[PDB]
Amino acid sequence: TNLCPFGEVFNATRFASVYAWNRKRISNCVADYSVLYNSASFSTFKCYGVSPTKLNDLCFTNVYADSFVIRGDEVRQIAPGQTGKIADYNYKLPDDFTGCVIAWNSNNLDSKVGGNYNYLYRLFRKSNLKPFERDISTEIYQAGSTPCNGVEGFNCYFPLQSYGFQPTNGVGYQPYRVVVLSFELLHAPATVCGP
Amino acid sequence: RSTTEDLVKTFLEKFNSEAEELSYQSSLASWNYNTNITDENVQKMNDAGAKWSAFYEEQSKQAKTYPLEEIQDSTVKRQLQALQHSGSSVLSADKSQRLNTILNAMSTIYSTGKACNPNNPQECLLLEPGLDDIMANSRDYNERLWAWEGWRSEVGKQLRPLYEEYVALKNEMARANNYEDYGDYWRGDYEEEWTNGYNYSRDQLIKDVEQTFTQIQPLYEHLHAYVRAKLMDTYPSHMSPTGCLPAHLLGDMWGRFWTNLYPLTVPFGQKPNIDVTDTMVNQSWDARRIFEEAEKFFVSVGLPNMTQGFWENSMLTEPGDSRKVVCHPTAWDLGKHDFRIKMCTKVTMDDFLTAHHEMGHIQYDMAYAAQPFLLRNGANEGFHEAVGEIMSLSAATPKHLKNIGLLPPGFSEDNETDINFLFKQALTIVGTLPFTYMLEKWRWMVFKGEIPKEQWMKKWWEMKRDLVGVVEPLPHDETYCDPASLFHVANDYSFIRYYTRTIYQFQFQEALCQIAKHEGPLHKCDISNSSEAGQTLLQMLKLGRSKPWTLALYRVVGAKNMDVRPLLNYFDPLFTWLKEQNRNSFVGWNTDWSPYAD
Ligand SMILES: *[C@@H]1O[C@H](CO)[C@@H](O)[C@H](O)[C@H]1NC(C)=O
Ligand SMILES: [Zn+2]
Repeated sequence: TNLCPFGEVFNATRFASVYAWNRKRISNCVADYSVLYNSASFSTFKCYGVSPTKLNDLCFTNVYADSFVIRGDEVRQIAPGQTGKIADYNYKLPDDFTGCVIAWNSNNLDSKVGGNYNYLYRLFRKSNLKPFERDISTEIYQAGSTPCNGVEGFNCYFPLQSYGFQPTNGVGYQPYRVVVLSFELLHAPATVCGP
Repeated sequence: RSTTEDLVKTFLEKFNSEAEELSYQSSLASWNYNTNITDENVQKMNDAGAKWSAFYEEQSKQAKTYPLEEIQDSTVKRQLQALQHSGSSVLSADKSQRLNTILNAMSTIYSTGKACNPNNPQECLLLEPGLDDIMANSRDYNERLWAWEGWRSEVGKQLRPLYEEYVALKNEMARANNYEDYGDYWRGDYEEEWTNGYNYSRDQLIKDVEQTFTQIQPLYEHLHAYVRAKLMDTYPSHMSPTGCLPAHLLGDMWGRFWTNLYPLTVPFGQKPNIDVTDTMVNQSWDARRIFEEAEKFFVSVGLPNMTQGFWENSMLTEPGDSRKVVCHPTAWDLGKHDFRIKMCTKVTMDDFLTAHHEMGHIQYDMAYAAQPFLLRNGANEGFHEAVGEIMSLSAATPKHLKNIGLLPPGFSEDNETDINFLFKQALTIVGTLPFTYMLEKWRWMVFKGEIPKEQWMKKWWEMKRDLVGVVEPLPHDETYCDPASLFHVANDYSFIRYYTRTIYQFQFQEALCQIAKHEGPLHKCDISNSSEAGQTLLQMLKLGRSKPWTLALYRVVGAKNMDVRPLLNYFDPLFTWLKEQNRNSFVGWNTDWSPYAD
């Protein structure tokens, strides 16, 4: 009757960039996970903290779905303790991560002949991101001590780089829509539990 | 505040992100042109190519703003040093455009030169396929003579004034790059200066190429003598049993390979070589199965399978559509883990063997795909072809062909077939080593200024007689540029890679076969179904340019430097046969004799 809008999340016509990943709070609904783990369309279902079994006995206040597109080679970086450009500069998962990371190749959707550069990743940052932190700042990155004055010169680099996504790239350099389900519990009454 | 090692790392990360995309567009555009020859694709390839070329020069100029000595990371320094190679940029704008005018003029002369038959006036022929057919199949002394002399009179004389200006500008470019000369610049491909215990010098290359050449002379002397004795039957006159070999009478136009002398000089002509072409067509083999069986070869030794994108994107056969494709067998590392092979694969044994060769290039490309963008190459300029060449060695052996059912189970190898096989390998492998050594020795000294311009052709033909046992059919009077008649000399290509690769080739094979527990002659070895051999080779393949070639070579063969004993061991059954066949023949040559002396 009242199903959660997981279709509007997984089957969304367009995903956000990894640096500006879109977060949705799925609540006030009944979630059906049968079409998730029993579906062969997902090339990655590495779930951390909790397992798909023994799921009906847990209550979570809200469900957070972090949707973004990254390279296939960078799918391994969406995991606690990982190191890389995506892990440190774009999207960092907490070490105490409780949720399932769902990824699947989107070469048919997110790759075009000639390149699809609508997805950008923060190539440079002054420090590593905090867990679940989103950084949309787009100021010129200073490598050395020479000021940049808002224009990119030498040792002055624009922090955002655009993914080149062609359908002919190798499976490592291919778009992978990653949906990270984060389950949060607090002192709330926890209306949404799941029978 | 921040070390210069961090600045170059950040510079490399910015470079790598944009180099990956721009090179891929250049690589993808070049692939589209190579798999579809249309005028629009040429402009698309050039615009994509020029954008990548312009970007690289901009980054190279910025890379030279960082001090190279103030770097402690070996991996980072190799990337910056590769990027800091200014090249012809150091020349003035006046000279730089003049140099490119000279280089393009020589390439156009070489690709549009036409030697003309003196007897038939309107019989001018291009090198390919016109003069190459004459120099590879004809057995007439005069027919091979005018084609040989015509190519050097018509084209070499048009390259002599250009080559003299070419030498002066390339030396000025090299001396601007703090090199002794342009030859020293070319020897920098083998130089390793930062890994203690594996350092290699540009001068050490001369001392090592010379050392290996003095060890192949006795093998080459008997091969030279046996070929000369057999060529006496084909050419009773115009040759001397104690003299040298006329230059035109060799396998091809320059004598680079003796492979086309196999019919004239075959040891046992009554017993043919192993040819599985007929069996493949009788077993319903297609281009897909050739690359599938080639893939099975690398899986048996433990190398990874071909990617799914490889099968979807590669042009493994000539299309049935009307699109024009030049299908010289090449392996493509476009970028973004996009590995493709384009080949007009027919159902033949040669296409079966080169499928393992080209897939050997792809397996090399797949291995160092995890290396940074600037470190995705072979250990040196001779490693990439050495790895591909040893794949055809194992595939062509009767042991391998019997396992894949291309030979009858009861097929028995003959001793007079191993001799015929080894002799045909010596024509290509051993017949080219003196030629390759002499040509690079000449250019190194010409660039060094040891050969004055009034003695270029005087020392070219005195070294071709002393080192190669090859004598000019007709005298030349310094108005020629005989070396410039070759592709790699007119088109600015280093030629020593064809020498070191041959040494690396059998050095790899000898080591891999010992790991494969091969018992018997080395030329009978097949590393198939030997995961130990494949994993040891894969260790060097994954290195790319991250490590010096001296360190990469040692990880496979256990020897830091080039060793030619593995090459001598490969032809040892033939060398024993050659020395027994040369008991009643004179081994060696005298420089005094020339075809035109009388
Ligand atoms: C997305 O759509 C497919 C088919 O349209 C469906 O099988 C799948 O369940 C949908 N995703 C979700 C999360 O419902
Ligand atoms: Zn090759």
